[PDB]
Amino acid sequence: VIGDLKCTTVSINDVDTGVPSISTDVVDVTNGLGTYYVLDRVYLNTTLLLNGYYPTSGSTYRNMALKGTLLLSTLWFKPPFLSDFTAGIFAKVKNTKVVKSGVTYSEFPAITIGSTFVNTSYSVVVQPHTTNLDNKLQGLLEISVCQYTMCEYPNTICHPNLGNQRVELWHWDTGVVSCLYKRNFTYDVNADYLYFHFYQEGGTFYAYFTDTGVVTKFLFNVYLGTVLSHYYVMPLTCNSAMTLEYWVTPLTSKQYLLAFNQDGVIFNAVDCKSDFMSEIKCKTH
Ligand SMILES: *[C@@H]1O[C@H](CO)[C@@H](O[C@@H]2O[C@H](CO)[C@@H](O)[C@H](O)[C@H]2NC(C)=O)[C@H](O)[C@H]1NC(C)=O
Ligand SMILES: *[C@@H]1O[C@H](CO)[C@@H](O[C@@H]2O[C@H](CO)[C@@H](O)[C@H](O)[C@H]2NC(C)=O)[C@H](O)[C@H]1NC(C)=O
Ligand SMILES: *[C@@H]1O[C@H](CO)[C@@H](O)[C@H](O)[C@H]1NC(C)=O
Repeated sequence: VIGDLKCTTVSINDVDTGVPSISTDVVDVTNGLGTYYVLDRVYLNTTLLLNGYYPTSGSTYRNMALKGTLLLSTLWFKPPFLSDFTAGIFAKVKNTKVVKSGVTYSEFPAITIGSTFVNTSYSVVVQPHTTNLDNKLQGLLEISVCQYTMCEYPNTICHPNLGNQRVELWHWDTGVVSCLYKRNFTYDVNADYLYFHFYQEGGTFYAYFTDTGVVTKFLFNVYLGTVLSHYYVMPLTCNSAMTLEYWVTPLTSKQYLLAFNQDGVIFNAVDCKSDFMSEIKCKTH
C-alpha cells in the first residue's frame, strides 16, 4: 500500500505472481547527461569543478514504469516499486508518442515523492497533462506539494481519446487541501525524452528539468522543513498498448568536472570518484 485511503476496490488483483522484472540501463554522464546548469551563473568556454547532486556513472537506472489497462496488481504498490528517496533521484522519462486518428499523443507516468503519503504529511506530485487547444495538443507538467490523502493503489490515466477502463485515482480530497507549492510548467509534446533531478538538502526540496538536450535546468524549490523518504512512479492505465519508460537512478552529493562550450552548454561531464581516470582528471584542474 502507498497511501492509506481505500479509494477503490474495482478490478484489484491481489493474487500474487512473482515480482515483475525491472529493466536496467547503465548510467553514462559523458555528454553532460545527469548534470544541470548552475542557476546563479552562466559559464563560457571553461571547465569547472563543483559539488552537486549527481548519479554514479557506471551504475544503473531501473525502468520504474508500470503500464496497465484494467487490472491493478497489488504487487505494483510495494517494493521494489515503492522505493527509497534519500539524497535524490535522476529521472530519464520517455515521452511515449502514440498516433491515433491523425493525432500524436504524449503520455508518460506520474511520480510522487513523500514520507508516509498521509494527509498529515506533504507529498510531491509531478503529473503530466495534455490538452487540445486550437486543434493542437499542448503539454503541461502539473507540479504540486500538498497534504494529499493519497490512495492505497494510485494510478493515472491516458488522454480520453485513447480510451480508458479506469478512472484516475491517486488521491481523494473533497475539501480544501493545504499546499506548500503549486504551479504548472509547459513541456514540448514532441520531445523524445524528459529529464528530471529531484533532491533535498537542509529541509528544502529541489527540482530541475529539461525537454531539450540532456542537461536539466532549475525548475523550483520549496522549504519543507522535513525529510522525504520514498518515491513511487505510478502505474499508467490506458487502452492503447503503449511502451512506457521511467528510468530512475539515485543521486548523491558528489564532485563533477563539467565542460562549458562557447554557447554556455555543458557538453561533457566526469564523475570524479567513479573510476580511476576520473579521479586523476579531477585532480589536474
Ligand atoms: C485524512 O486521511 C484519512 C485517511 O487516512 C481520511 O479518512 C479517514 O481515515 C481513517 C483512518 O485512515 C479511516 O478509518 C476512515 O474511514 C477515513 N474516513 C472515511 C470517510 O473513509 C481523512 O478524512 C482525511 N482528512 C481529510 C481532511 O482529507
Ligand atoms: C494546471 O493545469 C490544469 C490543466 O490546465 C488546470 O486545471 C484546470 O483548471 C480549470 C479551471 O481552474 C478547471 O475547470 C479544469 O477542470 C482543470 N482541468 C483539469 C484537467 O482538471 C490547473 O488549474 C492548473 N493549475 C495551475 C496552478 O496553474
Ligand atoms: C571561446 O569563447 C570565445 C568567446 O567569444 C570565442 O570567441 C572563441 O572563439 C572560443 N574559442 C576559443 C578556442 O577560445
